[PDB]
Amino acid sequence: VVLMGDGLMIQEGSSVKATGRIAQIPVSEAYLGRVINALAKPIDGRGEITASESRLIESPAPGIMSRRSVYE
Amino acid sequence: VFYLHSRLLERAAKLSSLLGEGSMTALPIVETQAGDVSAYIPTNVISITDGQIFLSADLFNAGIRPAINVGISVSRVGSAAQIKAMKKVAGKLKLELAQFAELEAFAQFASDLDKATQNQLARGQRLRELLKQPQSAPLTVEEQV
Amino acid sequence: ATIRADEISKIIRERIEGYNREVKVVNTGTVLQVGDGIARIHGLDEVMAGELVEFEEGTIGIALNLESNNVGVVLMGDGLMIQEGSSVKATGRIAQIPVSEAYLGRVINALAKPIDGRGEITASESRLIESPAPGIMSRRSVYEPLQTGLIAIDAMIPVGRGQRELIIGDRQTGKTAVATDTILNQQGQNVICVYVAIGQKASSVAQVVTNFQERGAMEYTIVVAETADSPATLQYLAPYTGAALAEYFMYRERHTLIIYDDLSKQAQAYRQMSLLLRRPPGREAYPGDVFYLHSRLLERAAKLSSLLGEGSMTALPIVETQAGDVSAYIPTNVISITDGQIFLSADLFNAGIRPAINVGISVSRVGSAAQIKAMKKVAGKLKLELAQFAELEAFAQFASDLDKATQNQLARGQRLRELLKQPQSAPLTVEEQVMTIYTGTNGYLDSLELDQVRKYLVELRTYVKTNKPEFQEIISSTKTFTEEAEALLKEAIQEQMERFLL
Amino acid sequence: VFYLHSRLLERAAKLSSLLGEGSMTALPIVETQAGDVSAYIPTNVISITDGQIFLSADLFNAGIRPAINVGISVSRVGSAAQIKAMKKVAGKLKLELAQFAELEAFAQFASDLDKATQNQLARGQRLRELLKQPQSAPLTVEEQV
Amino acid sequence: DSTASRYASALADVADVTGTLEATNSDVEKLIRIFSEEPVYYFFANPVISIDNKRSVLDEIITTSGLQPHTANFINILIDSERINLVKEILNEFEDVFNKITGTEVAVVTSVVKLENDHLAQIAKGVQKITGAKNVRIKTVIDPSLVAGFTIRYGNEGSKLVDMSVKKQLEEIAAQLEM
Amino acid sequence: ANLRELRDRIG
Amino acid sequence: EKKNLGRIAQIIGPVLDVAFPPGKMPNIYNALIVKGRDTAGQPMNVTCEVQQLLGNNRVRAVAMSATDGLTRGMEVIDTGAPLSVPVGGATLGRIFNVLGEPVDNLGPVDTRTTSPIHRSAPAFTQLDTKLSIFETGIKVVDLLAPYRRGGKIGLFGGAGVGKTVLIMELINNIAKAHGGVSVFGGVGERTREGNDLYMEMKESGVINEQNIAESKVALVYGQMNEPPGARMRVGLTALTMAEYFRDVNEQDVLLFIDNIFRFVQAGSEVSALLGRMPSAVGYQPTLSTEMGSLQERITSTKEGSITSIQAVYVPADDLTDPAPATTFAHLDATTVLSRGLAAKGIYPAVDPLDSTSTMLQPRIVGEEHYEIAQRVKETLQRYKELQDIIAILGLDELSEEDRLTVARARKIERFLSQPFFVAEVFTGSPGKYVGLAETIRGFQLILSGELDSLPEQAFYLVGNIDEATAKAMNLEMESKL
Amino acid sequence: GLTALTMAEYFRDVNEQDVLLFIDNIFRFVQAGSEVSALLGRMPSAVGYQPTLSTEMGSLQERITSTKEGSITSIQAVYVPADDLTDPAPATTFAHLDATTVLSRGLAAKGIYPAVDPLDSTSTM
Amino acid sequence: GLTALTMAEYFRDVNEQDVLLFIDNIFRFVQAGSEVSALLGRMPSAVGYQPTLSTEMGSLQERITSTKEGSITSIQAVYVPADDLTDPAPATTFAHLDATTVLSRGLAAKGIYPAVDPLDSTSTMLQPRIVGEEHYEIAQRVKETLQRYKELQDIIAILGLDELSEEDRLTVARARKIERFLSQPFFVAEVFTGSPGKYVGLAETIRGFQLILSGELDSLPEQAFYLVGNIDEATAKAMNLEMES
Ligand SMILES: Nc1ncnc2c1ncn2[C@@H]1O[C@H](COP(=O)(O)OP(=O)(O)OP(=O)(O)O)[C@@H](O)[C@H]1O
Ligand SMILES: Nc1ncnc2c1ncn2[C@@H]1O[C@H](COP(=O)(O)OP(=O)(O)O)[C@@H](O)[C@H]1O
Repeated sequence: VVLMGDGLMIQEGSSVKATGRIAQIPVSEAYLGRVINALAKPIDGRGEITASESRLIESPAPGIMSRRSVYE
Repeated sequence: VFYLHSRLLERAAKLSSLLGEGSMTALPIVETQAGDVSAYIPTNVISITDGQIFLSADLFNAGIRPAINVGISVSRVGSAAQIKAMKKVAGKLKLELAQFAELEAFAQFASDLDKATQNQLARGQRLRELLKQPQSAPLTVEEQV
Repeated sequence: ATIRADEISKIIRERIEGYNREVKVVNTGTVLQVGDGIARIHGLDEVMAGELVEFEEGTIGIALNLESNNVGVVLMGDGLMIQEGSSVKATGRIAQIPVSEAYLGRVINALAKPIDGRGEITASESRLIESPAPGIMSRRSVYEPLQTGLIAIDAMIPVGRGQRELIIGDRQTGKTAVATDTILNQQGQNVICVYVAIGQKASSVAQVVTNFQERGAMEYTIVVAETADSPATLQYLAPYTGAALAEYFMYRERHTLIIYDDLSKQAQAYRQMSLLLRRPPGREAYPGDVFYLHSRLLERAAKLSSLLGEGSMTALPIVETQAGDVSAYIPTNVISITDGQIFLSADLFNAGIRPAINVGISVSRVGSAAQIKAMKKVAGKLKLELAQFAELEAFAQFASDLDKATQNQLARGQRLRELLKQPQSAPLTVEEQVMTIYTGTNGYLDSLELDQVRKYLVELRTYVKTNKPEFQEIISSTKTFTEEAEALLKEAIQEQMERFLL
Repeated sequence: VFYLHSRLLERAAKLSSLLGEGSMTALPIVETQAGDVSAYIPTNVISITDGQIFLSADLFNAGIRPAINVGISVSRVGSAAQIKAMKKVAGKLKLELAQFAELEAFAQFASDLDKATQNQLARGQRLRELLKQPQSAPLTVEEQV
Repeated sequence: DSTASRYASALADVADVTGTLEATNSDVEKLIRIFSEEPVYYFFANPVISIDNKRSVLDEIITTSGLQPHTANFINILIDSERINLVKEILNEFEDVFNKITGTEVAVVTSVVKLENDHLAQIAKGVQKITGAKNVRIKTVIDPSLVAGFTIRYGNEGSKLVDMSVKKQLEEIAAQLEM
Repeated sequence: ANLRELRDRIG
Repeated sequence: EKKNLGRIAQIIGPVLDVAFPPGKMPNIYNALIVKGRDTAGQPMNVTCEVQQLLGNNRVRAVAMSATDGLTRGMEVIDTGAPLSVPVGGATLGRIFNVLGEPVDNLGPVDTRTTSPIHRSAPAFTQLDTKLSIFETGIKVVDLLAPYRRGGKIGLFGGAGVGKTVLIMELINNIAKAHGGVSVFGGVGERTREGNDLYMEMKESGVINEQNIAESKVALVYGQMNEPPGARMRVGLTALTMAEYFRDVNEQDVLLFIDNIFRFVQAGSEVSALLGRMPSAVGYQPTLSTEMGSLQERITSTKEGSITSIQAVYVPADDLTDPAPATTFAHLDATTVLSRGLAAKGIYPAVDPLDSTSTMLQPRIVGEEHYEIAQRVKETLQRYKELQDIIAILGLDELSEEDRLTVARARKIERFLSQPFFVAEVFTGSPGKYVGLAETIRGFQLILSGELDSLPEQAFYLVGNIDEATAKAMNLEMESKL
Repeated sequence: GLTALTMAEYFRDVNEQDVLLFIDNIFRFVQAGSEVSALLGRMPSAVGYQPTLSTEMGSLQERITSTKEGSITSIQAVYVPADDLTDPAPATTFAHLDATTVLSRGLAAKGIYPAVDPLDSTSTM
Repeated sequence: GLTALTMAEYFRDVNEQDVLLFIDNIFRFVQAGSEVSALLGRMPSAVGYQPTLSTEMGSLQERITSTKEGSITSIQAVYVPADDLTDPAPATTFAHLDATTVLSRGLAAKGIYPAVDPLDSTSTMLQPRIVGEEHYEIAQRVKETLQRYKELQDIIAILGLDELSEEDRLTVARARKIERFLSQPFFVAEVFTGSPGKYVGLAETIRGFQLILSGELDSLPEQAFYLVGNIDEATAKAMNLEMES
């Protein structure tokens, strides 16, 4: 596994518990005016983003039929 | 790593007007070293992306900011990404800038040239002067038209 | 290194079942870990290195790496239907091909198996693929010509029988027109030609074989053809089977010729094979053994001494360069192996000078020993005048000493350039070559028209072949340019000049 | 290999007045392959040693013997390693010699010359002739002065 | 896999093909402590020691401990091909493949105190139903590191797990941190 | 930094 | 093909390791579907291809789809065959991925015929040894850089020149002139460019959307969003769809590939993932064999002929790099597309001098065709050399032979234009098909002094030199009026 | 480097005064990591450095920061190996510096000491 | 190589004779050592050579010496791969040799045979105490004019000879005369050229180059110097050229 942090206190014998989730972020229109890190959490220290929906970090691209021609 | 960059850049789409007409414009930035565009990651992202907007330290130190290299930058969408007002002046601007790029070598011998050639050279070196901009002062589309 | 390939569970179970016993698996080996151009075999305790092994699908192998518990064989084809755990059988025979006098006129797929569609080939099995080359006492200095049928080659780069002459150039610059020209020119002589196509597209092999059949050259030619869709092992091994087939005729007092088309493609196959076997590569990722790969193949082209029947094998290997890069790795390897090269040049080929020999950078280290008396006597002046043209056309755009140089370059050089150019698949006999060099380099073809030189020369050629049968007799009898042939040719070319002025 | 050469060279020191003022002076010799200072071991050692002395082959063939390539060779101790006479007479000498070498390079493709330019070039050429030696023919300190 | 896996599975297969699975389990649990106690393990290691001077004392250990002959053949082959340095790993990995072949899933129940065994046989029933294991060899440890009750690790090593001694108050902390 | 040298020479 | 069920043993990126029963495991180049599980709550299968047998009942595969959300122990189904794609007239006017699934959302395609994508080439006996000339109906391509039937052609034009219009004209012309069909294979196709191409093919009449299976093209798309396994094998899928149309139907098929450099690029990616040692400039060690096993099935048998028109990208603009150098060992001809000619309106923008062909030889095209093509090349080259002098002196201060050369060259350069059937939809001109015979008969007349008293704007944007004389008479009526 | 940086961290944070942190060759702080990295069992990166070059450089360079309670002005010397500015060790520092001052050898070879390249050494102030 | 060296060493030691040891391509010794060392299970050096390359060269080359009994004058060909003089095998041979002779592909393709590069071919015996002062000074001046020529070669490549000064063009003309006079016909290459080989002694070479550099022979063609020896023959060939015209 790759650590999303510093593996300093890892023990060589400690138990890793899988969560069954794949890298989501909470997402809502309350992110406008905010700065965040790669977990969609504030680093500007202005509170917390109340986000009710959720989206996977690695989500597939729009296919051929869900696209248009670029004109705008 | 090509799969890495392509899986990410291919998410930038213009939806299909039944999924909602919304879009996402990706503007990735890639740093070349010594202008080695034949490096691995720059060739990957160039093969993946639609167009490229090359910058030059020679043009940057030579005064022209933003130091866009127009002759080597491409846009595979093309004029379909402009309004109808922009195309009319854009065609003439492109032709005159191409003629200046052609005659750039003749600048040291501008005195011993035809009057049409001197006109194309002067028009080029004062069309280069309106492509200069200061940082954080973006022109609206009417101002640039 | 803590893991092996023989450590699968069935082998260890059969070891645990009975530890001490007598009879091992003598000829029964079970394949395991079929890889990428290799297959590892547990078993084959008494197999030899170099031994052919046979798989259940029918694929042939070669025992290369004989480790302690498993032997690693190299697949001589696509090892696709090799079921894991299937049996392998040794043959007791080091790698061989059946050789015979009945291979002439057939097309081969590097395994002495025809891809011709005309049935099998009867033979008496001999001639190991990796035969040893002749020694020092075995061979003899080269002394007789192998006429290629090209005026430029036969005049300035003479090739003898028993000489390794390289054909180095860019892609689509000749080398196959040259190779097939040399093969088709062998109609009257008793020369057993062999054409090896190592990495050519199968359409080009088709073109070459249909040209051979059309012009009548398959009554003495074998074709060993490996196409571009073949395994790297077969492309690697095709020139060795070509050399073995030619050596069968060589050691029976017959003169042979062999052309390895694209030895750079064989080196590329060897590179693929070594890299898939994880060997440490040198410069340009080549295995380092690539010099040995080419040298043990080309060292078989010899000229055996009188005690060994006076056989011979001439080798015309072909090497492609990337934008004329003579100073690359594989070109310099083959140059350091062979006895001289023939440089074809993309500028002269594309510019129209169609046999595009870059004469100033091509040698042959036999020379006068290869050429006959007539061609020596006539072509000395030719190579001198062409030498002068070689610096004139380069350095002088118009001239220095503009009056004598116009009498020098326009008379000699620019007409000798049209004299040397020669169409696709049209060889010339040595009498026509001597005659054409004489009519040009003595000073007689110094007042023609630059597009009428070719027509004049072809018509004079047919004229002397039709109205002067005694010139051909006196050149085919002694191979020496006597004064009688000289004088009769002079009056014959005056006759033909006054005939063609009209 | 950097550590290999560094712990070998750093022994060459100058002991303090409490340790006896003993000193070991090191003169390593690194050989370059066809003017490849960009090779690994040359550029490892150049950053370890105090100065360097570059002996060119082009100067050596041109007859400038010893073939010191002054301009790319330095001494990181400087004139502190010189008697006061040599500090007095040869203090500004290397910088002016590099400036002369540049001036004589730039004067090749200049048609007409000044008088003070020509005097500077003449003095620089006089020095370039002075700085030659035969081997095993050493000049003392006062001869050098 | 590994060398331990590929040798342990081989021994378990040659124990299945001629049914001695209880005899070979007794044999491997004897050999585990016979090859523990590092003097003897070092002696069959230490490659300077000759294979004949190894094989002599090894056949002696065969005769005294009365082992099955095919397990003795396995140890002879481990002396032959130099994989005797991993005999500890092979012998410790033999148990997992023995439980795979014999349909058993071994599932610890780490609780604080000794259980009254009716609910322990209930846990046995649950772990054998949920995995398809024929006869689970449940084990427990008296470990007071828990808070209240029990928990069971089953599956391959300890891969699956349900935890009810402390996970309640752990979720309470997860509620109170609120992040 | 030899490839930038050759690139600038070609330029 | 049966209950040969595998279990995943390793998942390291898009490269899997599968474990199998001890006697039954697939061959190399064999499809196997991973009966996987989506986290959302539905099952979804992943197709892989065996690349290597690893030993104790274990193979190593390469996934055609993504491997995220896959656990070790998923059921892997051996299939006993290579990747099988649908073939026939059912694959016409539709878009396919590397697995032969439709991705155009028109519905399902009936797998009534499925051929494997891994197949040996035609035999040396079944090959055709004739040197035929593929006739495209485009004047410049037919005259100056002839095409071969059964050969490969490299497109070297950059972005923005008339490339897509050119391949659509080639499709329409091989459908209307001969009875042939076309198969487009997009190796590394950008998704928005794929959608634009499909829309323009619907609009230009190539893909008859009002009635599918009347169409003239089959689209196979291996996109950049896809793993390196799909992007490598999509060319083989396209070649199999084309080989069915050759073999069973006996047509003259036209196999369009996008950048064959991205084929090589995906190959080098999968070799780096499988861990093999790199070749010279970092390419896969099986570079020449990987390329040849593709290019050798583009041939001409006794039945039909596949002609491929492959776009070629040269990395770092050099032709000695291994991917251009090994691609050029298979190219029979070459067309370069000119930015300058596209600017000055000489569509089709093919450069006449920089486009080469090995078909342009007397033995193959006739001494007449060869000599007239060489004379046109000499005329255009002389004009290109003389443009600077005409800029300095002028046409008057030249000589008479040079002046007639310049005028004939302007007329020839404008005669190399053509109105296209598929470019008509925005240009309006009805679009012309010009065979080679009318091309050489028109250039003979424009080169010898039979048609010199005509305007330069009379030969521009016509075909069939009689139309040039007719438009000249109309342009003169414009003056008389 | 981490020791000296810790000594400067204390003077910035606890004593709240403007610290001036001079560092000699921070190319050596990366070179020592690349020396030990092979023995640490890590597989080698591009031209010969450790795979963790950017993160190892970034940790130290990000600890150097004016923190709105005290400031640290840090002047760092970066040895560029073989005068190759596109080498990974200087290339990963260019992103962490504010005002980069590139020194030329073509000016030192003339005596334009301080041989600060005027067209290469840029600044964000 | 080792068995030939052993045969020569027996004559050096016991018979106390002055031995010659002509070895052709001591590079292939290194190359075969690399070929077996790949299969011997060793990590390779820089360009895929064996890690024991320097020692494999030194254990052979340090036995070829001149002891008090005899002397082994060994002349060895050293192939460079792909014309790469910086390659590990020639670059390790350079340290063992004490009189090198580097051949140029350019000089070979220009017909200047032998193709010895005059400026890269060095020796440790070009010292005034060993070869006298006259030989040393003439070799120094020849190398100086050839070095000046090699310097201005690129300027006269783009522009041409027409832009040099008078002394620089005189230097060019004398350097072309020198590089033509350095070629020679060989006895063993009488099959390649004809015009049989000339043995040119030492004093004749010194006098010929003294005459070229002195200014006497500045008014005669360069082609009189090409493929001759003993500059009296260059004078005779210039006379023959201006007579036959
Ligand atoms: N002497 C010649 N006269 C006329 N045409 C020639 C001659 N030599 C070659 N050609 C033509 O040039 C083309 C290329 O020639 P050739 O087949 O000899 O090269 P090649 O070996 O195919 O090059 P490569 O295989 O390396 O690409 C052929 O199609 C042939 O028709
Ligand atoms: N024969 C033609 N007649 C008129 N216009 C053309 C012709 N060919 C190309 N064009 C114009 O030139 C442009 C070329 O674009 P296109 O070739 O589609 O770009 P790409 O090569 O990126 O697909 C098109 O917009 C088209 O309108």
